[PDB]
Amino acid sequence: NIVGFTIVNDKHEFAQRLINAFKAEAKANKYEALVATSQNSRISEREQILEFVHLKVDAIFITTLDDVYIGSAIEEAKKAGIPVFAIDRMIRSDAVVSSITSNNQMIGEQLASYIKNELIKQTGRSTGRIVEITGTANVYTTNERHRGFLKGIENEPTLSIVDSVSGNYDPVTSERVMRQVIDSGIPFDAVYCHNDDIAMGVLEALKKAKISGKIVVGIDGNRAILEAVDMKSMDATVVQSAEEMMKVAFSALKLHTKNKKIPDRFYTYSYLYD
Amino acid sequence: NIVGFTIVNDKHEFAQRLINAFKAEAKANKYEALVATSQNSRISEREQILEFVHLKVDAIFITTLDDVYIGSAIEEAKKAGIPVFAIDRMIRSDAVVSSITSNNQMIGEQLASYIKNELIKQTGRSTGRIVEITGTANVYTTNERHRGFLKGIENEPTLSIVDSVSGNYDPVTSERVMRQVIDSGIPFDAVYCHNDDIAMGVLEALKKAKISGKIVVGIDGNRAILEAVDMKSMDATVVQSAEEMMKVAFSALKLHTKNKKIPDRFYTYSYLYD
Repeated sequence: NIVGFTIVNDKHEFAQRLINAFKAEAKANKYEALVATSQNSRISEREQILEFVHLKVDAIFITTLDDVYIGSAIEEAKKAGIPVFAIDRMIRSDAVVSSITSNNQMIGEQLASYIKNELIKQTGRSTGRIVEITGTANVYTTNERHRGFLKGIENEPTLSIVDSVSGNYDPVTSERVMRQVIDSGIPFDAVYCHNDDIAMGVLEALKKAKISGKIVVGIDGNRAILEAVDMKSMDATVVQSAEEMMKVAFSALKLHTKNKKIPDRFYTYSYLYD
Repeated sequence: NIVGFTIVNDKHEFAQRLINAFKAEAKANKYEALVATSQNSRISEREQILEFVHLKVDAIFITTLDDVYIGSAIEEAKKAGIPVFAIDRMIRSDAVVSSITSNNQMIGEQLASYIKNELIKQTGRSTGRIVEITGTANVYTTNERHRGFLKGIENEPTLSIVDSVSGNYDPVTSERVMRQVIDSGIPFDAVYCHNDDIAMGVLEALKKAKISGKIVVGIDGNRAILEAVDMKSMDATVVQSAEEMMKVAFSALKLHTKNKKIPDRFYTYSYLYD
């Protein structure tokens, strides 16, 4: 009757979209939704998982801050026969039944091809100098988005990453670090942001430093970024589907209540908005 | 001041979209546009390429039926100093400047992930038997879409292609072939169609056979199929962008004239339409 969901925080707009999607789908599946936010505190996330176990919920959904830190807590859920599903950010552990996320490697690849085409279309040149502002390290979504992009440019001699630094999916951190890249004097033609919060910071850094004409891309599909692209302050953003993640997640849960084989992971579709 | 475009036929809706995109972009680039159709005739395709060369066109765009057959003709264009670009269907020839197409393997992987998810959401089962109806033999697009799909199910032991036959990207051929599959009595849960025209024939075959509940997907994003999926007569299709292929193609032409380095290939974006 009850499914618990703990997520890194209420800040990220995509996190809010995951929360709302969770509430809607739980209801649609006749489960009471219990939502908990860790507000960027691993201790709080660990305790929230342990509380869900103490409450003997039917299942635990998690969008983790650090999958390693909650390892023992998740194993505690497994011990109690409580299925745990990782949402948005994969968690590798036998205590996790399945991970439901976007195909982040594919996203990285699509953005690489996108930047390549936009460079030719917009600059009339083949050479491409890219700056990568990555997400929080040690988070699979970050590793996957980085790998996918590298994969998209590995066989492209005219394309390379000239600087890579972490923006930690945070607008303020991203602005400050993009600022450093700018002060670095390093010449670049494009900026690959690992998510829209990072993008908001990058645009601020570019706007304050009076730097335009750069191809800038993000991920998530958050309102402010969709409008940034609509106003052409930005080129494009890949829209993820919080709704689809929760629908697929609840379908996996159903399979589990039926004792059926469940894929280790599911990928939800995305759509490049330009 | 003319760019020539030769394409297999005028029947496919995607071909029409390619023709319309070519004319629009040719005009946007202040070029006169000549369009020729070979009606699935390799012989007329060759002569059409040779005719463009004779006319001293500034560039030739090709959507071939057999990239090997027109091998000598393309080299002729090169000898005459006429750059050739492959659109939609890749051509493997050092006589070709570049191939602009969708990332067909990615499309195949995208469809594999969709079917896996949809089978579970709709059937409540993880096991899925898939019938694959392919496009014209040994053509880059067909093999790429097949290979991509296989990659997408390689780690799913419960998912398998129970039958794979060709539909020649033709609605009638596809309906007949699908009807043959139905009469063979082979059990199946979904049908992977290499394009929307095949999907049309498949839907017709299932309709007349009074078979419902099968997950059917296509590729192209043609109006008829978009409408079919809206009405839930079909499940989904991956939309390609003929416009984007031409835009990139003309941009490539520009860099080529400035004697710049040009990638052997460009991939245009494609997304899943649900």
